[PDB]
Amino acid sequence: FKIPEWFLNRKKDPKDGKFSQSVSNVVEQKMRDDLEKLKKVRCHRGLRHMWGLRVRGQHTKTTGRRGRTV
Amino acid sequence: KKKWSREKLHNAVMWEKVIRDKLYSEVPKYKVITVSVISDRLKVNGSLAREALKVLHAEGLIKPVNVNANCRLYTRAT
Amino acid sequence: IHKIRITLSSKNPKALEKVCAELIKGAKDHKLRVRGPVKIPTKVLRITTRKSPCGEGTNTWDRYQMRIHKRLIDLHSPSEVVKEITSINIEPGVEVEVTVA
Amino acid sequence: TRPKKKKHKKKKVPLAVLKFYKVDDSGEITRTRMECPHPDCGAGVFMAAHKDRQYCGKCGLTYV
Amino acid sequence: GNLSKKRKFVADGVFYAELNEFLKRELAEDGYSGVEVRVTPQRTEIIIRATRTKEVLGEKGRRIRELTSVVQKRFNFPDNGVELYAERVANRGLSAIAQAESLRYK
Amino acid sequence: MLVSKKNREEVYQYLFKEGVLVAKKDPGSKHPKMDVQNLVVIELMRGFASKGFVKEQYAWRHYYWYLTNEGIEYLRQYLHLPAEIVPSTLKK
Amino acid sequence: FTYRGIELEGLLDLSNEELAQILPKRARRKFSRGLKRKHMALLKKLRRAKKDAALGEKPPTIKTHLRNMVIIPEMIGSMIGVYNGKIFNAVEIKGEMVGHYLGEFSITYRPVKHGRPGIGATHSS
Amino acid sequence: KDIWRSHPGRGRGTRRCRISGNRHGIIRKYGLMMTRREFREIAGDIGFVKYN
RNA sequence: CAAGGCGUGGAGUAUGCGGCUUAAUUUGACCAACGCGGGGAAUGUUACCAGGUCAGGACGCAACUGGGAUUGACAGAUUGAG
RNA sequence: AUGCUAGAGCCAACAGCAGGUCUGUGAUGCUCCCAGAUGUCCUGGGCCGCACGCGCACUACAUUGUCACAGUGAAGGUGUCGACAUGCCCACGUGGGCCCUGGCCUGAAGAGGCUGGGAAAUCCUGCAAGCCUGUGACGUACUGGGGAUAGAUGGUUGCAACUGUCUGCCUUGAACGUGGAAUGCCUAGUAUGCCUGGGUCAUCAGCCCAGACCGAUUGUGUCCCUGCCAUUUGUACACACCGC
RNA sequence: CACCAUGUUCAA
Repeated sequence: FKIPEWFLNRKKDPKDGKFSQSVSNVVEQKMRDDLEKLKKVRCHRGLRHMWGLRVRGQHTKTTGRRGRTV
Repeated sequence: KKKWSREKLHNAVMWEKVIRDKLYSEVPKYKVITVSVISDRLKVNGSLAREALKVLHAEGLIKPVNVNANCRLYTRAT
Repeated sequence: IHKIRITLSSKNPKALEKVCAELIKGAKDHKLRVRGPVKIPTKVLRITTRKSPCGEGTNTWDRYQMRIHKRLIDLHSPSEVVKEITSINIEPGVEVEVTVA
Repeated sequence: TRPKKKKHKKKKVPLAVLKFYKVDDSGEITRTRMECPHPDCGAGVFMAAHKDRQYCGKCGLTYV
Repeated sequence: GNLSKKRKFVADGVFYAELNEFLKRELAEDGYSGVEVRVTPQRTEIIIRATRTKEVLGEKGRRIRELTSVVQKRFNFPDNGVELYAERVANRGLSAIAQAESLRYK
Repeated sequence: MLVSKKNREEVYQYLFKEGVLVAKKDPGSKHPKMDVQNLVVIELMRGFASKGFVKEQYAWRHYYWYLTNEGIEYLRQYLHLPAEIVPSTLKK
Repeated sequence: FTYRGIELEGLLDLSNEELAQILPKRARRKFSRGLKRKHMALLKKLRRAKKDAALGEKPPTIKTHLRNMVIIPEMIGSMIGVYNGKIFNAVEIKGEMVGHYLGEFSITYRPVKHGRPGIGATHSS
Repeated sequence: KDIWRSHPGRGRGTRRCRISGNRHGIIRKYGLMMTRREFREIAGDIGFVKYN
């Protein structure tokens, strides 16, 4: 429908190579797939995800505090 | 985390017969006519109030007084 | 009679006005159609360093400035005539440059 | 703590120029190791008689 | 072009400052009080002002020719581009530097 | 110090031609008027100054070395130079 | 295996100028830049190790500091010991590692499992 | 062995003070290349004056 | 301080400090420390950690030693590393 | 033109503090290391690592507002190896480029090509700054407020971007509904808001140092709080009330 | 005229 490809949600989709607009829970299904792919191999980012940390290089010293006073 | 310290307004989103005919009949006889006054007096959306102000001013039942981004003052024609 | 631009610049307004007055006096000694000292806006070089050599105390700041004064002189003169009136010795600190077109 | 690495020291091979030239009273001096061909003067320099290479050092060049 | 006016004058200042610092290390036992720099056509003249010119100049201008050469070769001056000169400081008592180094050596 | 003979000879030729020598403190460069590394110039002038053939000054980031009488005598002996030739400092 | 809809056959029988277009932006730029001598050397060494251990086993572990280096199909299947700064973590390079660097599979810090806060963790101490 | 001082880049490890040779806090504003600590000793000789 | 204005303390981040974890998370400083060391560190910066080089150990003395003190290096291994 | 020292700053005495800095210096005494180095260089890592406490700043909690289009419309300044380059790249034994960039062209953007200017009151640049103003959409709803987090992937800087440098595009859409005890700054072009330049910088500004722009509410006092100066007075204090 | 307790040893 003439929507360009740079407008799309999955713009190259490793495992497929196709361009598609992930919509209505295939969004988080594809997010889970991309985290599974990165945690199967021991990629640092997948490790951060599985440990429940702040990927893409933030400072986890004083910001993601999340309650839990000690 | 420790926290240290208004029932909802259900405003008609689209018109209806009673509220529309009331807009036609009663409102053009108000001293000050504004988006807020229309919305409170008819329990109607603010965007419907802007639409109503525009339509009534267009077809002559209301005259502008001071229309602007802030309060859009209209008044009864005569 | 050729168009000449004598540009003078200095960090010393006294030593700059002395030499500009000297050159105007020389260019009128045998009147050379001088157009007087065009005063280009003074360039303030502002350098604002921190006083302390270590990061202790109220953070204070030394605000140094260097003012650069620039004055133009325009002449219609021959080459060696203007170079004469220029070569009469110039005060220290004043940078003089001559242009001809 | 792991062991220490030795500093490389030359073998101190004595009188190499002797084993370089085999002298013949019948004929005359024969040179056991080939000389190295270069526009830079290597006519007096010798290549190493390696098992699988001939290696000139003043130039750094190797045959196989 | 080759240098701004801002950068040309700040560089003139840095050049004078290096000259002064070198010269006050080099002529401290001799009454060095100051230095003037006069950029003239045919010669960038440098006038050293010291208490004892007799020993700011060496055995037959030896030391001042040393300094001239070494300034040429440090600041990359076109040959015949700089000339160093000495001149007795007129007062020797109005110079805080020349008296500071005197008290230093006492 | 292990300086090549041609580097030694070039540095000594320069130091004797001009009775003075300048060397930037930066050792990883080569300084102009020589094909010799600034490091080699400095490591040679340390030796000359400790033997007393050179007076050393260091102002900001540069070394300035001045030949002495003992230094001109030694450089004569080393470079095999006739008494006809004296440094440019002595030329006048 | 289907990386971007291209199995190992196509991925290995490809061009580095086409790896440029199949890989992501950062690997593509790193290749546009003409990847360097140490990277080419490591690729050559990996070819060596794969020809060394061919059929009945896995290739030997080739040790590198090159966390800088992108993973590419020519690297699939090899055992690379990537440096942390203390140890050479062996990494069996799978297919779902392509594009990523070796520093993403060798980790440089031990995950933080905290202890007692101790004195000076608050203002009551 | 000609990897001795062969770090390939250029930056705050090559920018050293023209007096101190120290790379911390240099003032390269007008090609000055001083360090903020030596500039406060040298300034008056450069021609900078403290007006306001 | 009074009259007041904008707030800060509550939220999410940026950053410094303490603590904990770590091979190391270098370190100073506790009104007048804490976006301060002009300290916004990818790398050189860097001082910390795992390794590996080089001497850039002058000068003097003694020993060795041109029937060679020492230097540099191809290739195969080795190395993270031509 | 004006009348708190005209405003604002600069400089600022005498005595000190065992305040900070030996990690600014070819400032430095004693002392330690000194070749298997605490020298130096190179590769990698770390300084950023996260059950938590705090300082501080930025963004908000919206309609005196957000978005969309458009208009009007600053000031201080910086800018092309004079340390680097004694290099790297294109071009052709040699020229040009490296900083700020105009105008044209390609692209949805980010950005990239072609071609010019400026060592600068000359070119960027009258920097067509943002707030602001006009209109339209929204309509009191954690909402078209907020934009944290996270996913696929296109540039750029750099030798090198992983622990994402910055940045484009779509998507994801957290807390926060004005904040307890407590507490900071402030008296007129000031507070606040709003952006801009410079420093750092090959790239990174939520920082600092300045710049304008819009522009006030109150007060013109007091010694209540917290402290300062002076005189009188008491004292068993003098390390001086954090005393004895 | 609410209430306002305390400050390890030597060193200066």
